Amino acid sequence: MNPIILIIILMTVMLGTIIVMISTHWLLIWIGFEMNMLAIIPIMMKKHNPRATEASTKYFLTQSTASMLLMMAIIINLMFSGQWTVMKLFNPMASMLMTMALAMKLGMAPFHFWVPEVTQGIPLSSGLILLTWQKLAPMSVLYQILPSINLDLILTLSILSITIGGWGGLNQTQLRKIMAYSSIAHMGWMTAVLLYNPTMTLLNLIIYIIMTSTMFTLFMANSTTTTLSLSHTWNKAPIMTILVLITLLSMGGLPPLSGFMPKWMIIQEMTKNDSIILPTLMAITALLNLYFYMRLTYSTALTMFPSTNNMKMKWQFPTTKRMTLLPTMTVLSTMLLPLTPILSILE
Amino acid sequence: LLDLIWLETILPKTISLAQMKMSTTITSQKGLIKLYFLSFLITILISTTLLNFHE
Amino acid sequence: MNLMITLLTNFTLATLLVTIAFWLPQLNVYSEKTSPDPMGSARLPFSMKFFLVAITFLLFDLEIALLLPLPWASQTTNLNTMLTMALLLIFLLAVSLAYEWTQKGLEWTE
Amino acid sequence: KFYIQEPPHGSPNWLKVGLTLGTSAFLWIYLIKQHNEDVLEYKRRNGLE
Amino acid sequence: LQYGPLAYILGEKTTKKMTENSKLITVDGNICSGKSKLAKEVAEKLGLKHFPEAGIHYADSTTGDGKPLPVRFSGNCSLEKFYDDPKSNDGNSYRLQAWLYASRLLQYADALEHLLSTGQGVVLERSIYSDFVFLEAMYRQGFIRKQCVDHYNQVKKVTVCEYLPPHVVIYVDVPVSEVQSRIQKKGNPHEMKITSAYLQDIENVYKGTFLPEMSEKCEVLQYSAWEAEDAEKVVEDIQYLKYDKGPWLDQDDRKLHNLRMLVQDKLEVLNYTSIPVFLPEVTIGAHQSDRVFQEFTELPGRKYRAGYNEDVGDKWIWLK
Amino acid sequence: MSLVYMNIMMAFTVSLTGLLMYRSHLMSSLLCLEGMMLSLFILATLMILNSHFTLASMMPIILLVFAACEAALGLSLLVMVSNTYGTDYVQNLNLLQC
Amino acid sequence: ARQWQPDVEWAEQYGGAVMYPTKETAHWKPPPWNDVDPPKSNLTLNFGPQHPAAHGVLRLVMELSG
Amino acid sequence: MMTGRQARAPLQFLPDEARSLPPPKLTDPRLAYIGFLGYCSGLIDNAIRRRPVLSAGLHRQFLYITSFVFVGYYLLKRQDYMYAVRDHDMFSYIKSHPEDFPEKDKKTYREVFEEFHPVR
Amino acid sequence: MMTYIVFILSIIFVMGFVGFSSKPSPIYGGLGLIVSGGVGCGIVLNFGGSFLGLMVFLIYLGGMMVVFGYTTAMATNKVVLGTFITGLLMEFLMVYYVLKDKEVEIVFKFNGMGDWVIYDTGDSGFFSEEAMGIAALYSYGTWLVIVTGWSLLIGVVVIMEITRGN
Ligand SMILES: CCCCCCCCCCCCCCCCCC(=O)OC[C@H](COP(=O)(O)OCCN)OC(=O)CCCCCCCCCCCCCCCCC
Ligand SMILES: Nc1ncnc2c1ncn2[C@@H]1O[C@H](COP(=O)(O)O)[C@@H](O)[C@H]1O
Repeated sequence: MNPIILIIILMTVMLGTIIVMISTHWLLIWIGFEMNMLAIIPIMMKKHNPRATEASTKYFLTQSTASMLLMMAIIINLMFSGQWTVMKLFNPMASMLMTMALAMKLGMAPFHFWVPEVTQGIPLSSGLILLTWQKLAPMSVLYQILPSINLDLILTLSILSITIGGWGGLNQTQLRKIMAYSSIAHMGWMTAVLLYNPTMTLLNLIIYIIMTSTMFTLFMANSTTTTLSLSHTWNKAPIMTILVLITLLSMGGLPPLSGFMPKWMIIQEMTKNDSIILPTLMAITALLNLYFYMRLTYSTALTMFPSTNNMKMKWQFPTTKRMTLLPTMTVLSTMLLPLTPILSILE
Repeated sequence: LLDLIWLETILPKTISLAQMKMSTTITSQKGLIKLYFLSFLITILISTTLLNFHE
Repeated sequence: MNLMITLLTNFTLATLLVTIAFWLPQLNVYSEKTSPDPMGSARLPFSMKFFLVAITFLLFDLEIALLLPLPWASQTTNLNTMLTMALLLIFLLAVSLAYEWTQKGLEWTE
Repeated sequence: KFYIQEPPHGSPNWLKVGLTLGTSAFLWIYLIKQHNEDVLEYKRRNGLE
Repeated sequence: LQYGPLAYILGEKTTKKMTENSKLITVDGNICSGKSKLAKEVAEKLGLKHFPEAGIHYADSTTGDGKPLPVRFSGNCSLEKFYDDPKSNDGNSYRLQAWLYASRLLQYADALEHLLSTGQGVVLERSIYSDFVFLEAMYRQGFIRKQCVDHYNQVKKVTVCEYLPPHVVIYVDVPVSEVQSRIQKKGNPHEMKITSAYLQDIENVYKGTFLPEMSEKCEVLQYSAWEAEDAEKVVEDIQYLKYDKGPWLDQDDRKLHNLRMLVQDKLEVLNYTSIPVFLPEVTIGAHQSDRVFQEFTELPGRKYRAGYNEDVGDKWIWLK
Repeated sequence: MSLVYMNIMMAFTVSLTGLLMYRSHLMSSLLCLEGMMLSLFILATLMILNSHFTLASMMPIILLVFAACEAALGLSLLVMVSNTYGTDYVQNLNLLQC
Repeated sequence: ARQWQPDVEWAEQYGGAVMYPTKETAHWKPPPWNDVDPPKSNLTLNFGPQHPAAHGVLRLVMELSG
Repeated sequence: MMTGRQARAPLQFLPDEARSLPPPKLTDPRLAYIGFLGYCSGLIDNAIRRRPVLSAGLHRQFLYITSFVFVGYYLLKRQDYMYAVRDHDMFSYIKSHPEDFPEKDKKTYREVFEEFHPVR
Repeated sequence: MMTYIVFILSIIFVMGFVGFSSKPSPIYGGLGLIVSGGVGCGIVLNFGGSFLGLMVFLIYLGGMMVVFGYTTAMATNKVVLGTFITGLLMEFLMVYYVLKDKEVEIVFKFNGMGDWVIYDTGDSGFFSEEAMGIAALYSYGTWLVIVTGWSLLIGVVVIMEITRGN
C-alpha cells in the first residue's frame, strides 16, 4: 500500500467517525458509518492473504446488515416523527432496531460471532483500529439516543456480552481472539451503565482504549500472535513480559491497577439505582476474564518457558519498530487509580 | 476425605470444571457464517415474540 | 394509465411474436437429431480486468446520478454555490478517472 | 573505535535535543505564565488582594 | 532510522538508482567447487560488492565489534564436531543447519538491503535458496530426523516467501572425486572425514532440485570446473543475459519499498526462525537460556543499544 | 396507518430473513442486502412524498449512491473470495474457526 | 536448590489452537505463522476450423492470459 | 447527566466562568503524581529500547515530565470546574425547591428510643 | 380494484422478494430482484416520484444490478420451493386477514382502505416539488455533496486497492 493512500484512507476512517460524532441529521450519521466501513476495508486487507479477505468479508456482511437496520430505524423515526434530529427516538420499534444496529456495529453479543474471526484474520494494527477506533461512533450514537433505549434490551445485551466475553477467552491461545472476547465483555460493561450514567460509559471506553492500545502495541512490538510465541519474550526482552504482566493484570480489573477503576465506577453507579444483583453477576463474570489473564501472565512473565537456539541471534539486534506512545500507554493503563476523580472531565 | 478431597472439591474444583465445560460449549463453533446469521435471526425472533422487547 | 396500456401492448406484441417463433416452426417434427467451441470443457477463468471496468462503470454511474439534477439546479438563486459544487462534482469524476489512469487500472482494456 | 558499523545513536542528535529542551522549556514558561495569569484573574474576579 | 515511510513520501524512490548492473548474483557449488575466488572475481570485475559465505559468526560480524563472539553465544554449534560425529546424539547437526539457515537469512537480508539502498548489485555465496541442499543430503545420509526436515520446511515456508529470488545463479559442475582430491590437498583433519555418499547426495539435490526450480524463477549459469576459472567469460555471460524471467520485472517503487522496510527490521527478518516447535536438537532449557543470556548481557557492547555503552566508551549518553 | 408501508416493511424483513439465512452463495447474500436497500429506497420515497417534505427528496438518491458503493465494495470482496477458492460458496469461508 | 522453571511438557500445553482440547476441539491446528494459507492458471482456447478470419482451414490452440 | 448544562456553549474545555474558580497550585499532589507518571514514562521509554534507564534521555525524561504536568494541569482545571458546576446545580436546585427538602426536626437521643441488643 | 394500484404493486413486490430471497441460484435471484425493483419503482412512480423512479430504473437496475449479473456471469432444490410457498402462504393469509378486517396487527396497526386517501389535495404550480428538492442538492446540500463525492472518490481508491492483490 502507498503511504499517501494509507494516509488518505486512515484520514477517511477518522473523518467517518467525526461525521458520526458531530452531525445533527440521521442521514449524515448513516453516511459517516458508510464512510467508516468503506475506508477501513483496505486496512484489513493490507497483507493480502486469504484469512484477511475472509475476515473483511465477514466484517462487511455484519456492518452492512447493521447499516441497513440503522437506516430502517431512521426511516421508522421519519414515519413517526417527521423529522431528522439526532436525539431521542419517537417509537420503541425504531429504538429497538437502532439498538440492534449499534450492538451489531460494536460486536455485542449475540452479534459477537464476527469479532474473534475478523480480529484473527487481519493484522495487529488493523485489529487495534477495529477494537479501539471503531468502538467510538456507535457509542456516540447510543449516548445520543439513551432517553429512548429500552432498559431490558440494553441490559440483556450487556449481560450476554459480559457472559460470552467471559466464557469465550477461557479456551484460547491466539492473542487476537483473547482481545476480541475482552472487547465483547468490555462492551457489555460499557452498555450496562449507559442508562444509569453515560459518563461511566465514556470512562470505561477511554480506559479500555488505553489498555487495548497498550496490549496491541506490545503485540506489534514483539511480533507475537499466539500465547506460545508470547512466552519466548523473556529470552529477548523481559521488560516486555513485565509490561504485558501488569497490563493484563490491569485489564481484568485488579486493584490498585486502573482497569479496576471503570468496573468499580460502574458498580458505584448501578448500585445507586437499586440494582444490586446485576453488578454482582457482572463482577462475578469478570473473574473469568481475569482467569485467562492469569493464564497468560503465568505463560509469559512469572515463569520462563524453554526456548530455541536461534534466540541467541536475536539477542544481537535491537528493536527498530517505533513503539509510538507505548510507555505513555503503559503508564496510563496501570497507574491511574489515584487519579480516579479525573472522570468528571467526561461529563 | 475432608481437607484434600471434599472441601477441595465443593467450592473450587466443581466451579473450575463447570467453567471449563461451558467454555468448551462457547468456543466449539464450526466457523460457519450461515449458522451465525441463523442465530442472529433466532435472536430477533425471540426479542420480538418471546420477551416482547418491541413493547 | 396510458403508459401502462402502451407497456402492456408492447410486451404483448413481444410475447406474441416469441410464441409464434417458438411454436409455429415447432409444429415441425423434422428429425430426431443428437448434435453431439474455443474452450472445450474447462472452467472459464475469471478476468479481474472486466470486473474492474464494471466497477468503474458503477462508480462513475453514481457520480452521474449526482450530476443529473444540474439542469434543474441552474435555476437556483444560490448560483455561486451551485456553480462551485457542480464544477467540484465534475472535478471529482475527473480525479477518479485520473486515479484510475495513473494506478494502471485502464490497461489492456484502456 | 569499537563498532564495525557506526550506530545511529553513537553521536548525539543535537537538533533533536535542541527541539526537546526548547519545547520543554517553552511549555514550562507558558505554564508558569498561565498559572500566574490564573491566580491574578482569580484574585480579581473574586477580589482577593 | 534514516529510512522509513516518510523517506518514501519525501521523494526517495529506490528505482531511481536501480541500473542494469544492479543484479543480485548467487554463486553456488559443492564443498570444493572452487566458487570462493570466482565470486570475488565476478564481484571485482563488474564492480559489485562481495558478500562471502556466512559461517557461524556472520551475526557477530554485523553487530558489536565485528570480532567473533564465542560459539556458546552465537550458534552453540560446531562444524568440526559435525564433521567428526555426523550422527551425534546431542543434536549438533540440525542445530548447526538451523543456525546456518538463520545466518544466511541475515546475510540475504543484508544483501537485499545493500541492493535496494545503494543500487549496487551484490554477489552472494550459497543463499537461502541453496540451503536445503545440505539438509536433504544430511537426511538421505541419516544425519538428522524427519521432524528436523519438517521444522526446516516450516521455517523456509514462513521465511523465503517474503523475498525475491536472485538474478544470476552461477553453479559449477564439479565431480565428487575432484572435490575429494581438493579436500585431501587442503589437509584439514576435520574436512577429510566427509564421506563420499554425503557429497554425492549434495550433488544429487543440487542437480535435481535446485537448478530445476531456479531455471525459471531466475537465470542459471552452469559451468564446468575448468571453465569457471576464466572470470571474463563468466562476466561476458552475465552482461548478455535477456532479463525476461523472474519476479524482478513486476517490482515498482511500492513493492520494493515494502521489501526495504522488511529487510531493515532484522527482528522481523529473523521473526520466525524461533518458531516454538519444541524440537530436541534446538530446544534450550530455561536455566541454560537464562545463564547464556546473562553471560551475553555482560559482554561489552551488548548490555544496551549500540550508542549507549560506557564500558566501550560511548560518550554523550546524558543527552541521549 | 398506511397499508403499503406494511408491505414495504415486510419485503425488508423477507430480504432480511434471506440475508439472515445463508444457503450456499455469497452473491445471494449481496442480493438480499440490496433487496434490503431497495425496500429502504421505496419506503423513504413514499414517506418523503406523502409528507410533501421537499428537502428530503435528495435523501433517497444519497441512500442509493452510498449503498451502491457499499455493494461495489462487497462485490470486490466476493471477487477476491472467489479468486481464492474458485467459487463464492460460504462453506469455503471457515478458516477462522481456529 | 534453585527456582524451578517449566519444561517442554508444560510448554506444549498452551500451544494448541485451544487451551482445553476436547472431543469437539480436536481437529484444530494452529495457523501458518505469517497468517498465509497456501493458495490451494491460464486459459487454453482451441479455435477450431470454423472461422473465416483465419484464411481457410486452420486450428489454433491458444493459451490466453486474459 | 450534566450534558444539558454545557451545550448552550458547547466544545468549551474551560468556559469563561472557569476562571472564577481558583486554579490548582503547581504543588498539587494530583499534579505531582502526574509528574511521577511522566518520570515513569521516561523510565519505561529508556527500558523498552534497552537504553540505560536512569542515565539516558534526561532531556527525554524532562520532556515526559513537562508534557504530563502541562496536560494534567488543564485536566485538573476541568476536573475542578465540573465538580464546581455539579455543586452549583445542586445548591441552586435545593434553594429553588424548598418543598422537596424538609428541614428535619433533629430529635435528641433522650427522645429517640433505639432498641438495645444485649451481647450476653 | 383500480384505486388499489400502489397496493397491488406492493403485493407483487412482497411476492417478488419472497421469490428471489428464497435463493435458488444467484442468476434467478438477480432476475427476481430486477422484477421486484421494477414493481417497487412502479410504487414510487404512482406517488409522483418520477425522478426517483427513474433513478431506480437508471441507477439501480441499469447500473448496479447489471454489475451484479456481470459478476454472477464470471464468478459463478426443495428448500427453495418450500420456503417460497411458505412465504406466499404467509403473505396471502395476511392479505386475507387485512381484507376481511380492514385492519391487521403484526408489528404495527395498518388500515385496510385504498391507499389513495393518504394524499394531499393541493397543487404545486409550475414545478414538481420533488424535482426542486432534488435540485436543492447543490444550493443547500453543500456538505452532503462534499461527503458523497469524497466517499465516491474513496470508493474508487478502495476498490483499486483491495482488487490489486499486492
Ligand atoms: C470521546 C470520544 C472521542 C475520541 C476519544 C479518543 C479516542 C482515541 C482512539 C485512538 C485510536 C488509535 C488507533 C490505532 C492507531 C492507528 C494507526 C495504526 O494502525 O498504527 C499502527 C501502525 C501500523 O504501521 P504499519 O507499517 O502499517 O504496520 C503494519 C505491520 N508492521 O504503527 C505501528 O505499528 C507502530 C507501533 C506503535 C503504534 C501505536 C499506536 C497508538 C495509537 C493509540 C494511542 C493512545 C490512544 C489515545 C490516548 C487516550 C485518549 C483518550
Ligand atoms: N551441511 C553441511 N555440511 C558440510 N559443510 C557445510 C554444510 N552447510 C554448510 N557448509 C559449509 O560449506 C562450506 C563449503 O564451501 P566452500 O568451502 O567455500 O566451497 C564448508 O566449509 C562449510 O562451512
